[PDB]
Amino acid sequence: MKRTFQPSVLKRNRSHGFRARMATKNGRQVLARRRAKGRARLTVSK
Amino acid sequence: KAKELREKSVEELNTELLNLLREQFNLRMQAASGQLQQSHLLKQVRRDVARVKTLLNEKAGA
Amino acid sequence: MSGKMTGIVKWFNADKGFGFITPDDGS
Amino acid sequence: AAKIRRDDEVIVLTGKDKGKRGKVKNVLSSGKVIVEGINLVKKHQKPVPALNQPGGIVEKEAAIQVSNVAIFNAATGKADRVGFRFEDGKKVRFFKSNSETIK
Amino acid sequence: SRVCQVTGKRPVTGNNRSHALNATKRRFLPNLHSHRFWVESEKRFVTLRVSAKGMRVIDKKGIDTVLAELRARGEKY
Amino acid sequence: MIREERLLKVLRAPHVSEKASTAMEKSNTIVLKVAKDATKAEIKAAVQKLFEVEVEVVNTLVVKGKVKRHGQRIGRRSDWKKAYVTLKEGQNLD
RNA sequence: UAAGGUGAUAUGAACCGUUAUAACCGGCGAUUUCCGAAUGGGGAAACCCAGUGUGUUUCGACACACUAUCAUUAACUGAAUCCAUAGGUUAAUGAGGCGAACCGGGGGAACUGAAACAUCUAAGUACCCCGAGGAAAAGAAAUCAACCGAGAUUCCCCCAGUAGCGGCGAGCGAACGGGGAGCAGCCCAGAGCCUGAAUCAGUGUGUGUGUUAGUGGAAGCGUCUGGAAAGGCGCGCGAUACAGGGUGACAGCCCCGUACACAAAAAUGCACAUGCUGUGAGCUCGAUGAGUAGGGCGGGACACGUGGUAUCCUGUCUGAAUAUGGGGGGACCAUCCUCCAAGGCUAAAUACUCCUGACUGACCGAUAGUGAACCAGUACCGUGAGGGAAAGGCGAAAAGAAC
RNA sequence: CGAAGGUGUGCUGUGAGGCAUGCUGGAGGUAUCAGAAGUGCGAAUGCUGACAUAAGUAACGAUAAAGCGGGUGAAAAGCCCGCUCGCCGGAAGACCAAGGGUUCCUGUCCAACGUUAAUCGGGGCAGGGUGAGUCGACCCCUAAGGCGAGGCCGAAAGGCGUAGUCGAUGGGAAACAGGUUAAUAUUCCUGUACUUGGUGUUACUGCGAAGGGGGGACGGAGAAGGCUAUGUUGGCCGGGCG
RNA sequence: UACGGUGCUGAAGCAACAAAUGCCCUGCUUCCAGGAAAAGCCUCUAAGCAUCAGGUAACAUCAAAUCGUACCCCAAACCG
Ligand SMILES: [Mg+2]
Ligand SMILES: [Mg+2]
Ligand SMILES: [Mg+2]
Ligand SMILES: [Mg+2]
Ligand SMILES: [Mg+2]
Ligand SMILES: [Mg+2]
Ligand SMILES: [Mg+2]
Ligand SMILES: [Mg+2]
Ligand SMILES: [Mg+2]
Ligand SMILES: [Mg+2]
Ligand SMILES: [Mg+2]
Ligand SMILES: [Mg+2]
Ligand SMILES: [Mg+2]
Ligand SMILES: [Mg+2]
Ligand SMILES: [Mg+2]
Ligand SMILES: [Mg+2]
Ligand SMILES: [Mg+2]
Ligand SMILES: [Mg+2]
Ligand SMILES: [Mg+2]
Ligand SMILES: [Mg+2]
Ligand SMILES: [Mg+2]
Ligand SMILES: [Mg+2]
Ligand SMILES: [Mg+2]
Ligand SMILES: [Mg+2]
Ligand SMILES: [Mg+2]
Ligand SMILES: [Mg+2]
Ligand SMILES: [Mg+2]
Ligand SMILES: [Mg+2]
Ligand SMILES: [Mg+2]
Ligand SMILES: [Mg+2]
Ligand SMILES: [Mg+2]
Ligand SMILES: [Mg+2]
Ligand SMILES: [Mg+2]
Ligand SMILES: [Mg+2]
Ligand SMILES: [Mg+2]
Ligand SMILES: [Mg+2]
Ligand SMILES: [Mg+2]
Ligand SMILES: [Mg+2]
Ligand SMILES: [Mg+2]
Ligand SMILES: [Mg+2]
Ligand SMILES: [Mg+2]
Ligand SMILES: [Mg+2]
Ligand SMILES: [Mg+2]
Ligand SMILES: [Mg+2]
Ligand SMILES: [Mg+2]
Ligand SMILES: [Mg+2]
Ligand SMILES: [Mg+2]
Ligand SMILES: [Mg+2]
Ligand SMILES: [Mg+2]
Ligand SMILES: [Mg+2]
Ligand SMILES: [Mg+2]
Ligand SMILES: [Mg+2]
Ligand SMILES: [Mg+2]
Ligand SMILES: [Mg+2]
Ligand SMILES: [Mg+2]
Ligand SMILES: [Mg+2]
Ligand SMILES: [Mg+2]
Ligand SMILES: [Mg+2]
Ligand SMILES: [Mg+2]
Ligand SMILES: [Mg+2]
Ligand SMILES: [Mg+2]
Ligand SMILES: [Mg+2]
Ligand SMILES: [Mg+2]
Repeated sequence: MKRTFQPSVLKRNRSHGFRARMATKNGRQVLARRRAKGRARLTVSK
Repeated sequence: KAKELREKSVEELNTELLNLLREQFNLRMQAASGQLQQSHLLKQVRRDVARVKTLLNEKAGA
Repeated sequence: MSGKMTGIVKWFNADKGFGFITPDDGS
Repeated sequence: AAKIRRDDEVIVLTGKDKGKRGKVKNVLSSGKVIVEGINLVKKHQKPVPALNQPGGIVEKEAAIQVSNVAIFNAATGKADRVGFRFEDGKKVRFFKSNSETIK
Repeated sequence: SRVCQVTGKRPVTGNNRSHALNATKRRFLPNLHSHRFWVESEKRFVTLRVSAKGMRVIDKKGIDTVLAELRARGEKY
Repeated sequence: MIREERLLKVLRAPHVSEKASTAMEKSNTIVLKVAKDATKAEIKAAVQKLFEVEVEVVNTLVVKGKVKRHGQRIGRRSDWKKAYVTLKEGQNLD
């Protein structure tokens, strides 16, 4: 069957990437939460 | 050797730095092959290059 | 592996079960 | 500011060699010394073709705690604790007994 | 923004209270209007989004005093 | 003119290989491990100066580092850059 | 400061050093790739593409600097349009972003409780947003009191679960006054006179006290058991040091320390003192914060849910007197008392702990305690936000088993 | 001269319990009298870990199919070589994009993985391997759309959007054949080409844009005609005479 | 000949027919539902430049960087 994850790096980075997070206010709050939790991989972005 | 090198000119320090870098190249190719059996010379050279760049930043712009 | 056990529990229940298998409304 | 140093002759206070004497060969950073000829163990040395070792039961010296040794005072023939004083503006060691400077 | 440039009036929040005293949040907006004021000194018109209270204030203090206050406040006009 | 200090930091090591020995004996081409930011012109100037030999052309490629496991802990080696330096005919190098 | 070192797993190699530029520690410095506020333009973060200028060139081209936006200021320029203005351009200074809690403010729930529920409660809570500081805020009476008087603000204990509020239900809940911590008052709405006079700020210097490396630092032997003594049995000694930890079993006298005594080239904090810079001090005569107070309507805050409801705020419409005047004293009037709004500033006591140091625990001791004693916000899961583990101990010493 | 803990035994108390001791263990334990509690577990379709049961049962993943000889090896139904057989063949062949990210090749190993064995492997370990002026990207251009100086609006955050600037899935210069590596090739080599920028001479002389125009530049269906790829037959050459 | 390979040499290398869903064809015919943009490219001049700059023409010379390129890709390597 066709499953729900059909990957595309371009769409992955445009949707969930670093600059998409840094663009908006709420996306910047996400990176503050992940730095506070101490995430190694802060985003998708390689 | 900072005391010895302080009593030198800018052009003399640039000459020494260029001779150090040629020695560093010849050591790096020698250790690339199995010829180099004195591994400490790479460290001695890397420090002496740092001393020359340091004294150059002291004499110039300071 | 209890992490491969995490899979086990996390989604051998998230498989969700299909359902009762007798078309019976005891109605 | 170390009391027991490298070339010092010490006596052994505790252990299976309580009373023996020897020279320090090297002091270790872990607070241990290797005294020449005392704490002997028999290591089963594995042969190496490189390095040309046939491999056998080599008897060699093990480290020991500095607390377990003391500097032998050859004058008294005993162990003395070590103090520090300044002579000529230079920190020297001396025996706590007889206040004599360790040389 | 519903802000009088002169008085600094601003939409405040309150309640609609019903007969049964049912409270719903509402807003109280100022009566803002854009008006061209003839400044005789600069010999020109200046448009201000101003409430009617502010128009009574300009009619009382004078427009030169008010534009002095807006410059001392640091507000463009 | 590329500065001599950069030209001294460009070349890292020769790369020994069966393909390198073949290219050295047939096409008269040496194979070098170079600095990663080094370009072809920087390489051609370095070989033409530090080895005193005439370079015809330089072909480059980037080597991706392998993923290794020291014990059970994962790790990744560094990406490095490789240069096929074609010498002119008659020129020789150790 | 030093006789030993070249961080760890983790040996080894090749070396350095031993009386002082080995190493190590601290202070001041230097370098400080790329992304990221990211700031030369762009961008799917760690990438792409430039411009101008100054230099070099073996003419192939190299190197360096600058170039964001906004605010404010200054200069120059400059439309419709004559002047002008808008606009443009340069330059200078500043900001921008992150961050635990505390703080002030703008907005602002519901579950729930009421044994249902709508007023009410939860609750101005959670949450979102803005801004600041080491604290903030408030603050020097248009206050309380009661005909006696007190004398800014903030915090604590009482008053008091009282008075009251309230589908007078559930529930909410003061104040006056008293005891304490801490205490500090000032300026402009304006002229003069005397002139630099108080105080504050900055910047130097000097002194003191810290901090950022450190130094010295007491006094035990014998014997028995035992693998090993620090234990037992004898006999001594120290103590302004019997805090603690380690050492082959439980050590005041083995080691590190501790008590105590000191120590800083350099940087820096806090005090004083003083120099310089700026700042004005005091006296007299005045003046005394208008679309404001108050009012009408609608809301909100005060313990006070519009009630008989004072007082405070204001979205809207209005609208005074102004020292012979006005406000308040819980509807309201009269008398009396008290205070002077519509401009500001202000320490302390108070709140908190991302972080550092010391110490403590009738706190835990590996299914506990942080999620995490261990390479844990990891592995892993999820598109993503996000979720989120398990897993400690040979022995005194690897002497980690040659053959 | 052997603590706690573990395992037995004996004794004892009305009970919760207590005492002594053997073995293990190899370093802590604690009377009494008071004090404080994370103070007593069999159940909560309780939580975590371990071990059972069914049970050496079902199954071992397309009914495309295997057989033999030889080799290696401790060992061969499964590996290698070989002869046969069978299966796909508009695919079960070949080339790519997306995506993955070293799975590629060579050597060596067989503990684990592989639904069996394994000498094998996309498995473990070590080493090696990806070569471009013409391919693609980058780059010039824009679409939908996004961002958006100023700006307009809005309690705040922020929303929209001008100039602009991003954004391909589309437009825009140019390389072919043969050979070769264990593994790369339109990238290396041989041969033969091509394109765009530069500087520099020589002749000639209207150059110039952020502007104007042209072009780029565009639909569906249908009908044939001309061709080629390619195939068949003949010829030709080499071999054969069963 | 390491039996894997490597080296040398090398014949013929034509014709007819059939023939695409590929090419001419971004064509032609026809229909209505009426079928992207911008740059490169060509050209025109504007201010400007006036014999300088620039332009095309030939020739010569130099440069063409950087990144990807292994391997699977209807699959045991992608999503399950
Ligand atoms: Mg409500
Ligand atoms: Mg080439
Ligand atoms: Mg390439
Ligand atoms: Mg080391
Ligand atoms: Mg940018
Ligand atoms: Mg930038
Ligand atoms: Mg751009
Ligand atoms: Mg409710
Ligand atoms: Mg209820
Ligand atoms: Mg304040
Ligand atoms: Mg009085
Ligand atoms: Mg000391
Ligand atoms: Mg001592
Ligand atoms: Mg000891
Ligand atoms: Mg023990
Ligand atoms: Mg007043
Ligand atoms: Mg009023
Ligand atoms: Mg009233
Ligand atoms: Mg009202
Ligand atoms: Mg009013
Ligand atoms: Mg009033
Ligand atoms: Mg009254
Ligand atoms: Mg006041
Ligand atoms: Mg735990
Ligand atoms: Mg345990
Ligand atoms: Mg993931
Ligand atoms: Mg026993
Ligand atoms: Mg216990
Ligand atoms: Mg027991
Ligand atoms: Mg026991
Ligand atoms: Mg006790
Ligand atoms: Mg319990
Ligand atoms: Mg139980
Ligand atoms: Mg029960
Ligand atoms: Mg149970
Ligand atoms: Mg069974
Ligand atoms: Mg059965
Ligand atoms: Mg059966
Ligand atoms: Mg069966
Ligand atoms: Mg099968
Ligand atoms: Mg067989
Ligand atoms: Mg088979
Ligand atoms: Mg076969
Ligand atoms: Mg078939
Ligand atoms: Mg692998
Ligand atoms: Mg393979
Ligand atoms: Mg292999
Ligand atoms: Mg086997
Ligand atoms: Mg198996
Ligand atoms: Mg493999
Ligand atoms: Mg392009
Ligand atoms: Mg657009
Ligand atoms: Mg927009
Ligand atoms: Mg804007
Ligand atoms: Mg673009
Ligand atoms: Mg495209
Ligand atoms: Mg291949
Ligand atoms: Mg055009
Ligand atoms: Mg069409
Ligand atoms: Mg043909
Ligand atoms: Mg026949
Ligand atoms: Mg390929
Ligand atoms: Mg296939």
